Amino acid sequence: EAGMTLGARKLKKLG
Amino acid sequence: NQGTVNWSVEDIVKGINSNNLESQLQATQAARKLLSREKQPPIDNIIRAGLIPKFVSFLGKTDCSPIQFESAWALTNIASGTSEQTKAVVDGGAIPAFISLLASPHAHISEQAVWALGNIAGDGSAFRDLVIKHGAIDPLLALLAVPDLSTLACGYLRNLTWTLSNLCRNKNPAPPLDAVEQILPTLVRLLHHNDPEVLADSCWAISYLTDGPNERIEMVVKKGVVPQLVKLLGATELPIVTPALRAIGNIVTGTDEQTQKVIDAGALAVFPSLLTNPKTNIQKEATWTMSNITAGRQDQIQQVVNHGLVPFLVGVLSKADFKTQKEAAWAITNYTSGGTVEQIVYLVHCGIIEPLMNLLSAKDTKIIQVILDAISNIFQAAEKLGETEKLSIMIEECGGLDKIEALQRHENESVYKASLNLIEKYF
Repeated sequence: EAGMTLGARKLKKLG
Repeated sequence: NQGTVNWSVEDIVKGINSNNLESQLQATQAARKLLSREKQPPIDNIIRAGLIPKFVSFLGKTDCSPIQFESAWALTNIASGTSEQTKAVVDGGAIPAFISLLASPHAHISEQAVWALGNIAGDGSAFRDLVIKHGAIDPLLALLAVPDLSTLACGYLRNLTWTLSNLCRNKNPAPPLDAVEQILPTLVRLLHHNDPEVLADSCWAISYLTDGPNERIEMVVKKGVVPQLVKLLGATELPIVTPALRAIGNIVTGTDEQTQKVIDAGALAVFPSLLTNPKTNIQKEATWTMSNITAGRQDQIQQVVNHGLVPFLVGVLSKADFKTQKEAAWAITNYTSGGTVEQIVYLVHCGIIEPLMNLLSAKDTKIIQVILDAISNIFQAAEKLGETEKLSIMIEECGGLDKIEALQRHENESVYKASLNLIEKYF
């Protein structure tokens, strides 16, 4: 399972 | 659940305003699926329909966990938009409601809470502080108070690390001191975990907490994280190296005692790599970090010399992306103002003059001042050995005097004054 946030302020949850 | 695909807002509204918990559940899901969609979700319309308070209200329905989940995710995706959009979520009273869900016995619902608060806190200082005042930290940390982080679900843990990272984030004001004291131990623990996504976001958190005055830096360094940061500086994964480097670079903007900890931890041995790294921004932040080391004491400059980094600076000064060259100049000027004559001599034997002179062809008027200040410092070192002339010649050879004479007629005054001074004084 990959998925690096990077330094993101906000994250949208994809379907 | 196929019924809920691609509703209209007015149908979602119809569903939510029935006094039918299940109808409300389907409507909410349909709303989530709208806001989950990849392309231009109708966030502003959902807001305009007046749905947020209904959603928030659904967070409190213990008796019906699916609606809790769906409202969570819906709000989470509204809070993920613009500041105005996050504000609409906060204005519905979502914060206390989401904090209440942290202890939820359904892990997937707890995780959604975590994510929501993450988005809210990530907007900025005010909402970050507001999440803290509402008491989010005790429950977040309690969810990580386990013997081995590895027992937790991969995503759950990444989510929590990321949210905590947002509670450490932003800088006007910095987060409350007591909230940082409260978070750090868990953060330190996460920084030793083996999941690279967790490490990246821990390093980000640490990078945020070290982005400030020396006292902030100290509360991080006190916790003994510098050795582990240095180790992470050597990771293969760029999304780990990037924040690790930022944290180290921040720490060395502090006191020389604080810089020394990074030197002691082995940091300098990684710089040959970093100062050559193919990702331009790493090279930039590495050279930036070097400049705040060469800004230090002489015994610290020696450690830079002994690790063979001066040639790497000559290298970066000679050829790199311009913004990195700029930090290279700074690193040399800092070196040259605080160094010993022997250290500044070494700098010249490593071949600093020629590429330093080539950067006087730059159109950036601040770099020229940095460079010219370096020259003076280097002459000041040759003046103490009687070899000012040898250096003058050296600067002729590579066509430097040619460039200094033209800079005697630069528009900026600080420039042409430093130029004039040099020509007359040494040529």
